[PDB]
Formats: sequence, structure tokens, C-alpha cells
Amino acid sequence: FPVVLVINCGSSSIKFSVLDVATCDVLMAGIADGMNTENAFLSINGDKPINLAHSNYEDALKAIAFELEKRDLTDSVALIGHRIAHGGELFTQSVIITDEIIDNIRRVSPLAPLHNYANLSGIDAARHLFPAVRQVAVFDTSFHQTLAPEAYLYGLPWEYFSSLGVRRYGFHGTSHRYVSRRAYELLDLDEKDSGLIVAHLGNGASICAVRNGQSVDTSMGMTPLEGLMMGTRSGDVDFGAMAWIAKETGQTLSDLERVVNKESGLLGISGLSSDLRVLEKAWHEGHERARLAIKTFVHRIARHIAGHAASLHRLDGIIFTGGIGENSVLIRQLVIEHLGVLGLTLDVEMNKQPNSHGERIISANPSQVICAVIPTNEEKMIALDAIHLGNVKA
Amino acid sequence: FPVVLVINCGSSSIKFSVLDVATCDVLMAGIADGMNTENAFLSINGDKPINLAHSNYEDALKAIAFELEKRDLTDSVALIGHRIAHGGELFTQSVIITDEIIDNIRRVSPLAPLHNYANLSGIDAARHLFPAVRQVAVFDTSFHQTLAPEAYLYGLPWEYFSSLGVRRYGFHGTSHRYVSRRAYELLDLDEKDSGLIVAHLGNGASICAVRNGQSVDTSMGMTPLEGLMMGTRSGDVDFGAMAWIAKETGQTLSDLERVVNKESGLLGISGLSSDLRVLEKAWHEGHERARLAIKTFVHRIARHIAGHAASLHRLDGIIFTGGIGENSVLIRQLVIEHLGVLGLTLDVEMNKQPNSHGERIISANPSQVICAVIPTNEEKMIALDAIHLGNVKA
Ligand SMILES: Nc1ncnc2c1ncn2[C@@H]1O[C@H](COP(=O)(O)OP(=O)(O)NP(=O)(O)O)[C@@H](O)[C@H]1O
Ligand SMILES: Nc1ncnc2c1ncn2[C@@H]1O[C@H](COP(=O)(O)OP(=O)(O)NP(=O)(O)O)[C@@H](O)[C@H]1O
Repeated sequence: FPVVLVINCGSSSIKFSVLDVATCDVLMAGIADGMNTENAFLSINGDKPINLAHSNYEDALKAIAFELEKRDLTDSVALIGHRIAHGGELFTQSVIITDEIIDNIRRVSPLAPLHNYANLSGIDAARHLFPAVRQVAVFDTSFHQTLAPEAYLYGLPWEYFSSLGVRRYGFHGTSHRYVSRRAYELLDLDEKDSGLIVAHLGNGASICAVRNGQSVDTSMGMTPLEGLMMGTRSGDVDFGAMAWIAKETGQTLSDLERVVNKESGLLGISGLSSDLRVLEKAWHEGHERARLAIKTFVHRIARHIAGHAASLHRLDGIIFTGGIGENSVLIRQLVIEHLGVLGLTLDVEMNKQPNSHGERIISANPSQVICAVIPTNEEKMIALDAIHLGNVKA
Repeated sequence: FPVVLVINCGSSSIKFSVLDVATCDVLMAGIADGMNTENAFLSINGDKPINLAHSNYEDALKAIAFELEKRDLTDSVALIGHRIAHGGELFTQSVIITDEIIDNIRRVSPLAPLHNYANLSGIDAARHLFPAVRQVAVFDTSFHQTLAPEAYLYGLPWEYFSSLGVRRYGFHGTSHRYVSRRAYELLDLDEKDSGLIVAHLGNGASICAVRNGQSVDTSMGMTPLEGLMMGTRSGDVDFGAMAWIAKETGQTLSDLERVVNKESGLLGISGLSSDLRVLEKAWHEGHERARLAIKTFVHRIARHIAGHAASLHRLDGIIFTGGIGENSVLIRQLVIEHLGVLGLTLDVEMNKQPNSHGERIISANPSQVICAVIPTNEEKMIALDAIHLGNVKA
């Protein structure tokens, strides 16, 4: 009974899951938090934050490796999937990890300093701990590599693109890829002739236009900071305004970069929390700035959803996914009502159902565009890619 | 036979026009260029760049005043219209200029340093030269003051808005206001129940959603730098990317601010020119980067046009205006074909007609949304406001 070990090595943690190759079901999940800190712990399924204070990425993965062995899993690990934050223009699909791939991931790391290096650390440790096991890399950016130049170019001088590689990349590619594949089935669409807009709404959020199975537009840019307003991220922001602020408060780009990434968005406007659940309650209670943060959030999502639709020849569906897209009955309705111009008609009873109802349609029949909720499963998408690559000869 | 003297005092020049109060026709136009420079000239209708080297804004306006007198116009000037770049949140409509208004324009000038002060200089000189004449101020931002908070707020921490006044303002308000008024007639729409998207495309470019006669969304932000990619302006740009570039080339916000405003857009990508006519020819000749600059330009316009439509309950029309919107047969068609998702159907023969055909429809009947070209006339809009205010008792 072979299993796949999926690893998401982040800047300060290591998320992992062990899925059955047969059913792709999760058999075990966990996370090593407080990495590189004098206090690092590992909580599997949440039964006991183990101890590994002052442990590097490989030690953390070693602890994890031992727990898999303590549960006689170590021997069924036939594949290992690595989530890679940024693949530059070098990766257009998932690959079997080799020395060449490592070199290439290293070449593009300057595009995502912190994140990519943590990804390499995780690969280095995984390679050390499971030498005879095939390993693959899944990049959050590859799905968006089908975008045309007109859609990925910035209006900056050409040199910045050709020399420094400044262009739109986009993220949540694995989710967008996974969710759109699922949509073809739920909506009974022909991939080769279809137009979908997927709204991945979580702490990080982005929109993606998938025309005939291909990504043709996405909201994040060279970095995860562009596009929609998010939990702590501002989203699109007039550069003139950022420049004006700097001269006004004497702050630097670093000062401002941190504010835009860690103190803005829902948190920044509400001055309460980045958690939608908290703000939804706050608004229900009469909090004015919570209502404003949510309204602004909803307004920007609708604006990008409509804008991205311009890259489609025909709009067949709008899919909501992610922690927010899958669970927020209110946000979904507000966004949808803010898109009445597109001819959307919501079925409230359907939209009211909790996420336990899985892949479901929430628009009424009279609706010109089908609306649905499709829970994302990036671990499964990664495992599926790994499984596919498991049949290759390298 | 009273006339209105319209003045656009810029950072380096003074554009002016004298319109007949009866027909609002232009009787005389001109421009004093090279202001504050050791070489300043004044070209009326283009018959003789006069001389006024080393002359301030008031001297330049004095030269202009003399030419009006030399043509016995000075005595028919019953009103003077001033174009104001930025009105902050203080101005929601055009006003009769008084000491209070001057004070208020001065209060918001920090929102547009260079520009607004030049505007005040022009008002100061006009007041000195025509004491007994009523004068009014028309702000490029007032039409957008109807935007809801959700549409004008940035995802930055609340303090920046409440304390520093950082929010979206938008520009081209006079054009958008004038053009949308004209659209109600051309399209036989009921202002009170309508949805229009106006695309002001010139060297500076912006989109605006007018719902039931009111502006509810616009593309420029706190400054003219946000939104569409323009002649020399980049348009929306991922702040993360700007931050990354800075650390990479060691440039400052000022360095980058200048590049985004003066070396980007059509000029930046084509590395040829900011003039569409030049690039259109370049592409026709096989220039690859010209074709890319134009395609990118077209792609971003379509994206914002569709996104802005989300702020409408129903899309009745899409209006093209400005130097580019009024004259570019190619760009109009490309944008429109890039919006097939909205059900637009173009009438090529109609779209082929030159601007001499004035306000005209360019979409075919089968089209779900009417498309048209409406030449903008900001001088006329200003004169009309002045005329209205001319009947008031102050
Ligand atoms: N029942 C719920 N109702 C409303 N919002 C919810 C609910 N459950 C989670 N959320 C919200 O959605 C967010 C978390 O989304 P999620 O996709 O799980 O996280 P994330 O993996 O850290 N995002 P990203 O890191 O870019 O992949 C929080 O803001 C939550 O408040
Ligand atoms: N016949 C034409 N065909 C294509 N493009 C044209 C034509 N005439 C003017 N343009 C373009 O449109 C631009 C000038 O637009 P216009 O609205 O007149 O200028 P502007 O007043 O300086 N813009 P703004 O300063 O923000 O109001 C140039 O890029 C021109 O190449």
C-alpha cells in the first residue's frame, strides 16, 4: 500500500501530508513550526507538540521521518512531492527532481529569496532522508506560464523585463489548476472549449482566468503582493501614492514593503483582524471599519473577476475556492450580487450550505453563468502529479 | 457678444481658449510654453511664437491678455474658467472662485504639489488682470467624489487614509463628466437609469464607470499613475516588483517614480515612442516591440473596462474618447474584440470613419452593448459650468 509524502517547506515551518496512492486520501498530516527558532515544535494531527528546539529544516524533517517510521509508514513512501514557491520562466509543469532541477530552482530563487531557499532546504533534507525514493517538484507558478506577453508584461521599460526578468508570474497555480480540472466535471464542460474564472480566496488571494483549460490571466504579479486585497496584504496600490507616503512619513521601500505585506488588507482597514470570521462577527455587531474592510475586499474581488473575464471568449463559470471561498456564505453572496452586470443569479439556499457539501453549484438556473464552490486540494494535486511521474523512466 | 476665457495653467505651460458664450465655439486658442525657462514663447493659433523669455505665469497671461485686447476681445470676457488638477475631498462640483476657494485649493495642493500651485499662479494672475470678471474653478477630480468608500479605499492601514488622506481620487473627471452627458443623448438613455463605461484614452488614460449619471469607479488613483498603461506611464504595477527592482539596481523611490511616470508605458515597452501613430506604423512595418506595447496597452484597457463594469447594475454603453479613443481605428477594434465576452459586436465600416464624423456609434445592432466615439471637449464643459455660475449671486 504505497503512499506519497507531500512537503511544503516554508520560511518558518514545514507542512506535510501522507496520502494513499490508491485513494489519494490523507493518512497523516502535520507541521513543524517555530523553525530556526530557539523553540521549535512538531504537531502531528494535533496530539502532541513534540520537541526539537533549535533544529534546522533537516532535523525537523528527521523528526517527521521518525514518526512515519514509528507508524510503519516509512516503508510505503514511494514518492515525495515538494511544493515550490517560484519557478520563474524555467518551469511550466511538475518535474522529477534531479541535480539539474535543483540547479534551475536555485537559478530562479532570486525571484522569491526567503521562500525558495526554504524549499531547497526541504528538498536537500528529503533527499538525505529518502535516497531511494523518487521525488518531484510542483511549482505554484507553472500553471500561469501559458499567459501571453500582453498579459504578463508590466508597463516598465523593456530592459527590466529582458534583463532583470520583471514580469507577472502569478501564484496559487496548483489550486487554480486543480480547481479548474474539477470544474470541467462538476459543470460538464468541454475543457478544450471553455471559460472559467477561479477565485482562490484564502489568507493569500488571487483570481485566474482559464480559457480552454489554460491560464490566460491571473491577479498576483511578479510577487504575491499584486491584485486582490488580502488578509494582511494591500493588493493593487497606486505607486504614486506609495511614493507620496514615503516622502510624507520619511519611510523607505523596506518600511513600506513590510506594511503592504504584513499590516494591510483586512487587518489594515479593520484595525481588528485579518480573519474574516472575526470581522464578519464584528460587522454583525455594528463595527463600522470591519464592514468597510469587508466591503472593500468584496469590491476588489468583483472588479478583478470581471476584468479577468475579458481574457475569455465565453464565460461558463465562476468557481470559489480556498478557506474563504469555500466557507464564507456572506462574501460569496456579496461578490455575486456585485456581478449582476454579468447576469449572475444566486441560489441562496444552495449558497447557505456548509463546506461539508463539497463541490456544489450555488447559482440558480436563470443564471447566465454557473457559480460553484469547489474545495481546493493542493496536496492531492501534488500527489497526482507525483503518481503520474512515478511511471516515468529517468 | 460675451465670451469665456478658459485657462489650463500647467507646470511648464498655459493652455487657453476663448469660447463664445452663445454657441460655445472656439474663437481663439493658444499656449505659452517654456514657462519659467530662459526661453519662453507664446503661439496663438500657431501664427507666431511670440517672445517673453524669462517670464513668470502672470507675464505669460499678460501677453495673452494683450493679444485678446489687440483683437478687441478683452471687453467681451464675461467669465474666466480655471482648470484645477486636484480638488481633494473638498470639491465636489465647480465653484465661483473666492478667497475661501483659494484657501481650500491651497489646502489640498499637497495632493498635487507641482500642478496645483501652477493652477493657483494662474488664478492669481487672472485675478490681477481681470478684477471685475467672475472666475470659476473646475477640478479634474470632483466628478469622482461620488465613489463609495469601498471603491476609493486602498488596502493600506486605516491611519494612512484618515490621517494622510490617502485614497483614490481619479482624474479626467471633466472629460468623463462631459462625455457621459453627451452619451445619454447619443444613445437615448435615461441618465437616472443607466450604465456607461467611458474610456478616456489620450497621453494620460483612464476608465470611468458612470451609474445613473454618477461616477462609481475610475482607474487612476490618488495620482494619475495608477490604472491603465499610458504614453509614458506604466499603469498598475506590482509594488513587490518595484521593491525588488530597487534592491536590485540600488535605485530610490524617486528614481523609480520618474521611470514609472516618464520612461514607461508605450514608450518604455516599444523603446520607440509614446505616440500611438508612430507605433501603429512601426507595427505595420514589422516592429515586434511596438506590436507588444500596443497589445499590452489594449489588454490592460479591456481588463479595466470589464472590471469597472462590475460597478454597474446594467451595461448600456462603452464610450471611447480622447486623442486615442477618438482617432485610433485599430485600438478601438482590438479593445472591442478583446471584450467579446461582454457580447460586443463591432461595425467595422462605422469604426473606420475618421473623427470628423463626431459623436457616432461603432457597434452593430446585434451588439448587447452599444459602443460609440464621442470627442471630448473639456474647454466647453468648463465654459458651460462658468456660464451656469454666471447667473448666481455671490
Ligand atoms: N467558516 C469560515 N467562514 C468565513 N471565513 C473562514 C472560515 N474558515 C476559514 N475562513 C477564512 O479563510 C482564511 C484562511 O484561508 P485558507 O485558504 O485556509 O488559508 P491559507 O492556506 O494560509 N492562504 P494561502 O497561505 O495564500 O494558501 C481566514 O481568513 C479565515 O477567517
Ligand atoms: N489619428 C490618430 N491615430 C492614432 N492615435 C492618435 C491620432 N491623433 C492622436 N493620437 C494619439 O493620442 C495621443 C494624444 O492624445 P490627447 O487626448 O490629444 O492628448 P493629452 O491632452 O496630452 N492627454 P492628457 O494630457 O492626460 O489629457 C497621442 O498618443 C497620439 O498618437
